[PDB]
Amino acid sequence: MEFAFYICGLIAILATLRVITHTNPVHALLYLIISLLAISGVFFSLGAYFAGALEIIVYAGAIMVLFVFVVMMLNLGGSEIEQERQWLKPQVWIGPAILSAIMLVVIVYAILGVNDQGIDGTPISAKAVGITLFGPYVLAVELASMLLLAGLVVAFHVGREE
Amino acid sequence: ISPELIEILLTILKAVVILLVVVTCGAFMSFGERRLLGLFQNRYGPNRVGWGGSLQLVADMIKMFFKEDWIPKFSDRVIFTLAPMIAFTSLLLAFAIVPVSPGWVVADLNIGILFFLMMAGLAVYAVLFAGWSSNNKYSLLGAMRASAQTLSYEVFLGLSLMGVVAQAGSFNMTDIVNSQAHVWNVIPQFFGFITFAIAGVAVCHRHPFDQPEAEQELADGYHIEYSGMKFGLFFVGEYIGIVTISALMVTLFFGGWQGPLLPPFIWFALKTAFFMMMFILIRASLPRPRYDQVMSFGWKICLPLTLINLLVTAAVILWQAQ
Amino acid sequence: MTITPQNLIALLPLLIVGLTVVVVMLSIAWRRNHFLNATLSVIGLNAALVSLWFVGQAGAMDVTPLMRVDGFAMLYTGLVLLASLATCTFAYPWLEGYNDNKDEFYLLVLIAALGGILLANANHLASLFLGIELISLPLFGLVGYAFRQKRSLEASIKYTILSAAASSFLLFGMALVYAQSGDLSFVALGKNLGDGMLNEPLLLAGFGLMIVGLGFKLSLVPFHLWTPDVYQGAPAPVSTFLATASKIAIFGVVMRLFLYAPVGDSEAIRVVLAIIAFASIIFGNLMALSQTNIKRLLGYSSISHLGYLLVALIALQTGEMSMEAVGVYLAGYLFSSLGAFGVVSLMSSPYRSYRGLFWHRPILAAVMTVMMLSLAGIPMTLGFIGKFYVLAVGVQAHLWWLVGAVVVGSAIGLYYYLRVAVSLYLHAPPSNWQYSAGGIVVLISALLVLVLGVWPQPLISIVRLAMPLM
Amino acid sequence: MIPLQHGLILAAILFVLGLTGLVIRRNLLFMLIGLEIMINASALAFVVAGSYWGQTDGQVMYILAISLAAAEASIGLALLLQLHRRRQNLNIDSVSEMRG
Amino acid sequence: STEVIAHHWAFAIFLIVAIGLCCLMLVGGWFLGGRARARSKNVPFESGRLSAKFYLVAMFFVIFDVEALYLFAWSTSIRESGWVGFVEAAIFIFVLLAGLVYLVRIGALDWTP
Amino acid sequence: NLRRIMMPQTWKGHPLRKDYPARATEFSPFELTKAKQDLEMEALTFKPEEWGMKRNEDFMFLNLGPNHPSAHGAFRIVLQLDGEEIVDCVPDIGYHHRGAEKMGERQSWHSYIPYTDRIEYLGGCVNEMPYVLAVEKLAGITVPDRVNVIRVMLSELFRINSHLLYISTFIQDVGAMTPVFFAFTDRQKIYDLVEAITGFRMHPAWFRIGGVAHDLPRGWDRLLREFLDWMPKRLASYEKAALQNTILKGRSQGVAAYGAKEALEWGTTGAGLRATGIDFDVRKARPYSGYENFD
Ligand SMILES: CCCCCCCCCCCCCCCCCC(=O)OC[C@H](COP(=O)(O)OCCN)OC(=O)CCCCCCCCCCCCCCCCC
Ligand SMILES: CCCCCCCCCCCCCCCCCCCC
Repeated sequence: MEFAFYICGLIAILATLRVITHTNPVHALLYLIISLLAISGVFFSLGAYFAGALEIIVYAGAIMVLFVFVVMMLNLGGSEIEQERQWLKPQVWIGPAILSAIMLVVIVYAILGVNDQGIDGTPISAKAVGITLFGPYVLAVELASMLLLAGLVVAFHVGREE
Repeated sequence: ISPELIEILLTILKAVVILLVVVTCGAFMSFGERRLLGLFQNRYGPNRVGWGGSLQLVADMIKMFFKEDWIPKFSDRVIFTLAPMIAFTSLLLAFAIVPVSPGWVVADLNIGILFFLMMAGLAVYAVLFAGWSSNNKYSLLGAMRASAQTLSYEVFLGLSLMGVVAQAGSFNMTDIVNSQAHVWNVIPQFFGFITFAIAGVAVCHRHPFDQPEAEQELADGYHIEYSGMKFGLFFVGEYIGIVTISALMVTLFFGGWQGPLLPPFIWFALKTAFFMMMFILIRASLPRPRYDQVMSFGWKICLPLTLINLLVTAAVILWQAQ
Repeated sequence: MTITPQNLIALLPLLIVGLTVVVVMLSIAWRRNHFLNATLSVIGLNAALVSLWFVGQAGAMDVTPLMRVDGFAMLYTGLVLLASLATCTFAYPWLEGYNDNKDEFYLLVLIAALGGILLANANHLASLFLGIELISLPLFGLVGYAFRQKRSLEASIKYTILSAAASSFLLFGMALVYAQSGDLSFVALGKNLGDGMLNEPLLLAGFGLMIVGLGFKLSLVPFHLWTPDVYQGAPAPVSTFLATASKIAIFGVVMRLFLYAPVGDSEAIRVVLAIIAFASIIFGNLMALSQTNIKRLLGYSSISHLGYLLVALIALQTGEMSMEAVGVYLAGYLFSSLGAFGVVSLMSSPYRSYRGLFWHRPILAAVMTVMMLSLAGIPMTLGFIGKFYVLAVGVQAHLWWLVGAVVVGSAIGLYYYLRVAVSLYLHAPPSNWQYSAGGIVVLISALLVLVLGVWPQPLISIVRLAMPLM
Repeated sequence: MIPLQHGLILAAILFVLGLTGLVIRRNLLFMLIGLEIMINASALAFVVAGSYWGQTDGQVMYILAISLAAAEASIGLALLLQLHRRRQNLNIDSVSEMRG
Repeated sequence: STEVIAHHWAFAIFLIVAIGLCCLMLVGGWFLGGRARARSKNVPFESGRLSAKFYLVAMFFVIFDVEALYLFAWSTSIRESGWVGFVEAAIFIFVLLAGLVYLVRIGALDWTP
Repeated sequence: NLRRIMMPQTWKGHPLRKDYPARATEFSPFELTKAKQDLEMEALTFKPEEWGMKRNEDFMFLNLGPNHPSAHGAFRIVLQLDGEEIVDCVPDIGYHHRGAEKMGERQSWHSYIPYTDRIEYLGGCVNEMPYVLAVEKLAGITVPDRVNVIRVMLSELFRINSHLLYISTFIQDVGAMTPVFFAFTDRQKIYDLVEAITGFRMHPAWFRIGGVAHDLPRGWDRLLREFLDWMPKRLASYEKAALQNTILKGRSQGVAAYGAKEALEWGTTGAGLRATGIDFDVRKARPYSGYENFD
């Protein structure tokens, strides 16, 4: 339980670090596929079976398939991306990096001063999530379907060839 | 020496035996593809390499091992090497949750068929990566067409599964195969039967949905740049996927290993092999539809059919439970 | 918790707008008719408006672990529904010149109004999150409705990226406050603490991330820079809709969150929000000194008046009439922003110079200048009653710095508002009933502003009637 | 026996890495990637917060988070497709005409 | 228990042996066999911008697959949720089918010109 | 555009002029150096302005061929694609130019018949028939009726062979792969009869000026009877298995349709013209070789 969680977290952080510091869109997309697999391994270590299963079903199975589809649309062969590599110049990235660094310091200082007795890792089955989803969270289900409908119709209206 | 370690080693040995049997019957299903097309086309097929052609598959394995393995210089190396790996391992791991016999299962997961669904997602990743990595606009458009096809059928694959999920009441394979102890699931989930059959055929790159044989004349197949053992990896992955979808179908809709008189593994093998022969019949018989027709049948027909099937299944289940 | 028939009549507006979305969608799918879809849009919004009267007959009820309906909810739901009705009425003559598909606009308006109703009724972290996102999604739908235009497309990209970032900020704070507290109900935030350790660091940090998200959502400093770009790039009915309904709905849910939470009276949160109010008023008044365009000017005005609103917010735990002041000032805000952006919309319609407007459109110039005065806090207008209420609220709780901020910002607002007002009457070198309907809407907005600036007692009584669950 | 704090920190490095991915990148595709990093980080934080208390509320809000992820990813990618179709570039600093 | 950890180790053994078998077969394919050189060997097989309907189909799949995951969560607890959950899933299905009918009737799913 | 249609643009002279050397032995042996291969591959590269494509910045350009994994020769099509719609295309032919007319200026009257055999390699005696008919018109030769019936029989046999191959290849192009095996077995039966009568399978070269090469062997009626009772049940099975399939109908019905005007102005004959309702067949309009003695 501990080994899988820590290994998946380590390769997760390494993977997303390789995503944000890469120039090839397909290579970064593959790296974040690996990262999402790692987040789902973290979820399975924590006992959230439905959450990690769903991360590989749609988060690592549907949305980024559309991402690769758009990369296939554009055929990004490195035009106006790698010819300057301006995001690797230290005068560009050092400032925002120290911004996110002091933000991370503040966030982990807030996290480290809270109670904790550990996570027992008892599995939460998909039937309990289904019971709660169509129990006290029914408005969330229907209005999230409405949200998906709104995203669908706007993406249709904008993404047209004509 | 300890009985717990003995049981662990026996379970590991059973899993390894199952995996080796699956890959060997995938290669033997390549050989059975050739032989059964020969039988169905009023011929014999390969029958001179060994007795009855049984040593032909060794010759293809030797040839594709000792053929030159070549990665194009203009192609990206890592994605080119990676795509057949995914196309093999995704459907292999999709097999990995099938209960063949009582006491003979690799992983009695609480999810199962969900893990099959995410391996199908990995399969669409495999075809997308194989298409993009070749650096060829013919393979680019061909694999885009194939990937859109398999998306348009993987959208309702899970919803066709959901009828059997509703009847079983859980996600585990053992509960699914034990809910068919009285009546086989092919009878109530007949719409689930046809929709899952169509989705499994389309998602596994099989006729009449196989893109590299859909348009050979445009020279736009995404396998066109793949040669050597990568090509054999692609076909072994496709045939292993045929075996995987057949075993999934047997354990889902046809009662799995349950049988009146024969041992359960014999019944499982017979039902799987019957569905493999059904694959041969639909490959050799069914003509290939046009691409927009495939889009229309995937979206405007099959998905509402799965939704209505799930609604009717829920109404019947709650109505019967007073 | 199960849903009773009394609970079904409590969900009357959300159900009505959902059914209207379905009906409008099926009418679009049958035949693409612009006028029929607009007619079903306004008919459904009016049906929801009458459903608020039925809910007011029904009464107040906690309906879900999520949702809660009280007079607060009916009042803000009515404000949002009036805003969306005005948006449709102004959007039809603008859409009369659009060559592309016209019928998706009303569908997006009803979806965002449904999200605004969700946010008005929200009594949960899940309800707040889903209502915010239901507001946000068709807002990028309508801002970039004319993607052929340069300005609309860049404003759409800006709002999309910035709102997605603020959404993740709010949701991360949501996860942190759930990790600290243990329940997502509004009343249990900080209820697990007492005896002086209410200021838990993880609770405060998660709450501050939600404050960052909502401060983006109400155009608060320093998340205020998106306002003029998105306001100018978007079409004028979209500018009206975003200026009124989104701000009203998210400010109502911020009222409810800071009223119900036991940690809402924290000292550090009070100081942080006081700093945000001070900076927002001062900045959003100082930006609009030298603006030649109406839309960016109204965006900075929106930043300044949202600073005034949060000034009224900061004394909700000490004073008692803070909710009444917020309701009155939001009524004045609603009528003012429909007035200004409606005159802008009828000037910019159909799709294809405020100086010297009086010599071609005299009544439009008249409604524009009275509403320009109404935004300033000039007497005989409802905006003056709004500043009077917020200044009384700030006085009774010894918020002297924020009072001086309101005074200075109102002086700067007087400068640029009456600058535009005198620019209207200088000298410079239609024929359909829907344009007349939009003009009628802006004229009743002007008459409501004038009458409620003369006799503000009925509005005060109406807002005092709508009390929340104590 | 896994501490809740460790999962919270892990989600924090993922969130701030998504923050850098939004800020320092001029390709809008990589910016949408970074937005996905933040949203996935928030979903992971909410999952581990739910699993600490042993409740399904974290999983439900995770599902809501990924529904939002799908909607807004489609939204941003439609906007990217239209921008690349009509502008022939993906540099966002070029998309800065409005100013004031 | 012993049985569950035995099944977990069997699954891990399946994972690593499948990975090693595929990688070993690719290694054997790449290692063996002599190599050739030619001029047109490294040129591609051409025998000597495309439309965004692919994106529209994929994004359609994304949205309908998220609604499908909602149905996936519902399907495992149909009996315990009672008739009320069935009714709520019925408005869910009605909204989904109304959206699909809308997409069909506007040519969004109609690929042909 | 008056460009070369059969030969590459990098060609000198005009072959059908009387002073041109017909034989490749008169020319130098075909050297294919590195530079020659480079310029020959450069000549086959298609650039839109010369061929009249006149390229919006969205039209995808597609190349099919010149290699052609099908039975009907090898050729190239250049395609302009508005998304997935073919907006303009021009065929590229001349990849199978055998120089048959200049060859006919080289061989004698008798020796030319094997060259008329391979004009269309699915006709055989059907291709031999008009050449020997025109030669007999030149020589004033009136063939006997038995010669006419033998030539009619061989022409009909090769017509059935060609139609079987066409149906098999079309069905395989749709996607059904078994009728190609069955129809090629039927072609083997036809080839058995043709081998027995003439002595070769695809190209018999059996017609002669004024008659046929040999007399019929004893027993041809047995093989003809065997094929005649073998055929119709196989044709009915062909129809019921693939031609009445609804997927094949959806693939084929309404695809590339034209009326009588478009067929007439573009010179289309055969079933392409007869599908427009224009009843024009040579065997009935202008009867030749005693085709009027058949019902
Ligand atoms: C382990 C699981 C699998 C085991 C193997 C057994 C199952 C194999 C399943 C194979 C699935 C193949 C699906 C092919 C679908 C093609 C749909 C399509 O696009 O059809 C187009 C065609 C014409 O469409 P239209 O729009 O009318 O065209 C007008 C243009 N002139 O429209 C038509 O032709 C209309 C009819 C379309 C197809 C109807 C459904 C056919 C289902 C497949 C055959 C099943 C036979 C029994 C299998 C064994 C059962 C025990
Ligand atoms: C296509 C079929 C693939 C099957 C893969 C797994 C094979 C496992 C074989 C197990 C054999 C023993 C089964 C348990 C005992 C019952 C049967 C006894 C007689 C064989």
